[PDB]
Amino acid sequence: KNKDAVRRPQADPALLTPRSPVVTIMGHVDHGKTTLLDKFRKTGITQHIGAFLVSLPSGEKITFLDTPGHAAFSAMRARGAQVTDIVVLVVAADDGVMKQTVESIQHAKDAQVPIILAVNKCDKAEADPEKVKKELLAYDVVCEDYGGDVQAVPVSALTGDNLMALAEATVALAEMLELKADPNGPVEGTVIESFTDKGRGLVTTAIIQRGTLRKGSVLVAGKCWAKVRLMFDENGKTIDEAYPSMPVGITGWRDLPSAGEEILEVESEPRAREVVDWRKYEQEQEKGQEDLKIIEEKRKEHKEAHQSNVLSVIIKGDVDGSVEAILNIIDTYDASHECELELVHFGVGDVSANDVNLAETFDGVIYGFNVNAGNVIQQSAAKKGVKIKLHKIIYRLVEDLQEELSSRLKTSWDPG
Amino acid sequence: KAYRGGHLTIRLALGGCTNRPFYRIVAAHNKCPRDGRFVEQLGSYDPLPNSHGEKLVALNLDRIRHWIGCGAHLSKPMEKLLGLAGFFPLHPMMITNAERLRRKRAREVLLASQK
Amino acid sequence: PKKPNSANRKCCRVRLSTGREAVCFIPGEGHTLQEHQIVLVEGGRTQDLPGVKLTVVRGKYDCGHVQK
RNA sequence: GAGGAGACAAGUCGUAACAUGGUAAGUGUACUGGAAAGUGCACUUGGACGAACC
RNA sequence: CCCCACUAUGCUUAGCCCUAAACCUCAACAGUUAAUCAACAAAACUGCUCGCCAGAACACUACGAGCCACAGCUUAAAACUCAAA
RNA sequence: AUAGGUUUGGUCCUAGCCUUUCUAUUAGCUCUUAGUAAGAUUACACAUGCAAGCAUCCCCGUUCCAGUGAGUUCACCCUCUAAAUCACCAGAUCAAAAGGGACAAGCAUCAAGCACGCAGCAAUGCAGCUCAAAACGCUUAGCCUAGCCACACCCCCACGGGAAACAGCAGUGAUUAACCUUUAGCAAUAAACGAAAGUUUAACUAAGCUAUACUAACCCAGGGUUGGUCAAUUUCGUGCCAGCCACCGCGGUACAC
Ligand SMILES: Nc1nc2c(ncn2[C@@H]2O[C@H](COP(=O)(O)OP(=O)(O)OP(=O)(O)O)[C@@H](O)[C@H]2O)c(=O)[nH]1
Ligand SMILES: [Mg+2]
Ligand SMILES: [Mg+2]
Ligand SMILES: [Mg+2]
Ligand SMILES: [Mg+2]
Ligand SMILES: [Mg+2]
Ligand SMILES: [Mg+2]
Ligand SMILES: [Mg+2]
Ligand SMILES: [Mg+2]
Ligand SMILES: [Mg+2]
Ligand SMILES: [Mg+2]
Ligand SMILES: [Mg+2]
Ligand SMILES: [Mg+2]
Ligand SMILES: [Mg+2]
Ligand SMILES: [Mg+2]
Ligand SMILES: [Mg+2]
Ligand SMILES: [Mg+2]
Ligand SMILES: [Mg+2]
Ligand SMILES: [Mg+2]
Repeated sequence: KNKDAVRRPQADPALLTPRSPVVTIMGHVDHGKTTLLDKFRKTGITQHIGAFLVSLPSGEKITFLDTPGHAAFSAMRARGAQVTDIVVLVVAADDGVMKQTVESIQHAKDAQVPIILAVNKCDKAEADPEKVKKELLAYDVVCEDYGGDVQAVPVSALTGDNLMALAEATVALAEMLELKADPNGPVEGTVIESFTDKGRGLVTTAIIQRGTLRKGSVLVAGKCWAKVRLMFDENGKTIDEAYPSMPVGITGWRDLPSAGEEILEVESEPRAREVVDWRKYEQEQEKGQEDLKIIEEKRKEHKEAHQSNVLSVIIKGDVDGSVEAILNIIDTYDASHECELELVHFGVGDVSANDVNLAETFDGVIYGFNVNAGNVIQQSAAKKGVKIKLHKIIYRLVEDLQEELSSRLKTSWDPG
Repeated sequence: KAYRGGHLTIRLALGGCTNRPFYRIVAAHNKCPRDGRFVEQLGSYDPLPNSHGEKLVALNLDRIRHWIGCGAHLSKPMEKLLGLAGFFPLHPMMITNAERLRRKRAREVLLASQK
Repeated sequence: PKKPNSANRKCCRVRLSTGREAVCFIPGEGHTLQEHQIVLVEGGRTQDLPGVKLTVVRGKYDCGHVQK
């Protein structure tokens, strides 16, 4: 019997009510997206997709999703594009249209989200917004300058010039889009990030899309369920409600949902547990079919018959998105012939005795991305010969991983 | 557990199950837990009306007197139970609560008559 | 298995939570227990195997049930 | 590191034990030997001496 | 294994060593032959006492301890293993 | 135990092992309702919120309740006698410190401990005391459950130091096979306070979650097993392979997969 909880059918026109817009600031590394966000909020590498509910001088409220620009966080950029409904791409005319700029453009095309170009660093010399628009013409972003629909705004995030025009354009495009959602009924949303706080347990920063979330609701997402225990803002102050298009951190998660997973409100805890059991059973059936094919191959082989340079790595991250990014970087390994890379265990949270034990068992190395390892863990690692490597930057960690691969050998694997 | 200070008190220890209260009149050290160690069980009290519309109270009057002599205090509910039993004078708060109830019902009746 | 029984019993060397390394017999027709996978192991010696004194509990952690 | 035990388990050299096991077996001890084991001294029957005379 | 030669040794003295199938494999003391008694062996028991035993093997073992003992003796386990011995 | 299966070519004896029974934890598969009972694996680390006030100022309480089981013969009996209650005293109740007795488990491959005694007013003198009827020593354990003992982050203690304390309730990270709400009210009982109306209380009460259990219902049943011990198999497929078993065992063209 199918017990899955599915998204409610599209909202009725009468039930629809105006809601705020969701804007993602995409772009390639160090094009001032962070500076623009800081200026808009009135407050050097981005590594987390951050949701902020900003209030404009007009009194409107807009949810900004600041995404990393580094090539590694393609998953983060894709998730931001999918969840958002407007993409305020930021491009530095001095640098010009780049690979990640085109990647963001393609993600916007997939998501079917209106794109607004913001020329950053327009104050600096050699800034050529006209050339930027020309180049975008090839990538199909036809700016209104060259007989198009895309609005291009010259700005200088550092000097805060024309940001008022950018905000006005964003508000106008939002009004044109006419975004609305049902504020009542079971809640629906998407997980923007998930992590483990030593105080608050498993937390998920999500963005509501329908209904209103409140303490005591039962949510289900992926193979996870929760009884909403604490809803908090970016600054942690508790909020009694989370209307559609509101970024909220939700505690009370029994299991840590995967980033980007859909969150749906169900009637009760037993119903949520039934849904989770059904989803786990579905995953089990899929994996069982795969294993059945493999086992049938092996058994045919057996019936007919009857007739080293290896690096084991544990990955520990501060957030599930970070862990996934490191996992993708690892999977981009291609030089298995000269040295093999094996991923013993990946997880979110500070280096734990279990991680140390796995490292000892497999002669592995623990790579902690934005995580700590208490003195007890350090002493145990020294005692057992494990090596812990705590890195705060993705490319620094990747460099260290490459160095270890070469030590095992330089490594032919180029992360790209 | 060596308790500093304290003094014997004749009080009601709540036994029974949920939604089903029942009391054991026990002369116990005041600092001891409510339902814990007690010097002597001086009686019992079933606050729920039985098949005959009665709240059975049993008071081991002899030992109650002996403990009052030996210097045990009385919790307010126990004092009110004894006052109802006539072993003690009616408690001043029982009398005052009776008068408050009389006045409350009088107000209710007056308003019902007016409306 | 020891004589007279003849077979190729599937077993796996696992480092238990207690830090000990033991051999667990994998029941069922077919498995997919690869290296680094986490399993649950209970008692009950496999009679025909000397020294294999444990069994992987099917359906728990990374050991899926037996495919029909 | 190496030893010891056990198990698994087909081989190599012998046939030490179980029949008087082809030198009866064994206990203690000593020397000797691929290897079981051999021999020396005392001890045991958990061997026999065939049970009238011949 | 059979034959020959010869040594330690068997002997005496003074010390050590303290082991045997050191077994009559049947503990000491007192008592009974009555209602028998797995098998075999050297019939069955009663009372009292001390010592000893508690599946096999690991094990006349390792460790610890004691000893004139230095390849030793006494005491003596455990882990893994088996459904038997 | 009312016992059963198992040594063997077979019998008898001894003997271990396992089965049958009842609980509890965990796991697999599955699950409708209501009432009640019980509910971290860890003396490892803790975000957050609350958990002690009362009261005409002083006093009194926060030393209680609540918690955990690290440690562990401080619990029980007697002698004496503190503190506290009996509005003051009275002796009565309650019960400390002290003194006497009793008081867990295994290891003797822990057999010697090394001052462990006595007398004297004192000076000092005697050289004694415990122990194979288990001294001394190591390891383990909370216990004798109306409840009791012990601990309160560690240094036994806690001036001092290490350091910044949930073994209070809710909750969290780590850890484990083990995983309850970041509820409501002091209406009831208990406690503190007050002369009192009364105030406070994560004690407690009433709820929340969990087949862990008991009860009751259900007009929607799953789990396990079917060679013997042990209730119960039809046809196929495989063919000493796949596989199964608590013990004996089965699988070489199967009532055991
Ligand atoms: N001159 C100038 N510099 C600017 C302007 N806006 C931003 N910047 C700077 O340009 C850089 C932009 O990089 P960020 O936005 O901080 O980071 P990022 O884009 O995520 O890049 P990574 O995090 O490295 O992937 C920073 O040094 C900004 O301070 C601007 O208008 N003018
Ligand atoms: Mg940036
Ligand atoms: Mg022979
Ligand atoms: Mg011979
Ligand atoms: Mg001989
Ligand atoms: Mg010779
Ligand atoms: Mg003799
Ligand atoms: Mg000997
Ligand atoms: Mg020896
Ligand atoms: Mg020795
Ligand atoms: Mg269950
Ligand atoms: Mg303990
Ligand atoms: Mg020893
Ligand atoms: Mg603590
Ligand atoms: Mg202390
Ligand atoms: Mg707590
Ligand atoms: Mg947790
Ligand atoms: Mg449990
Ligand atoms: Mg057949």
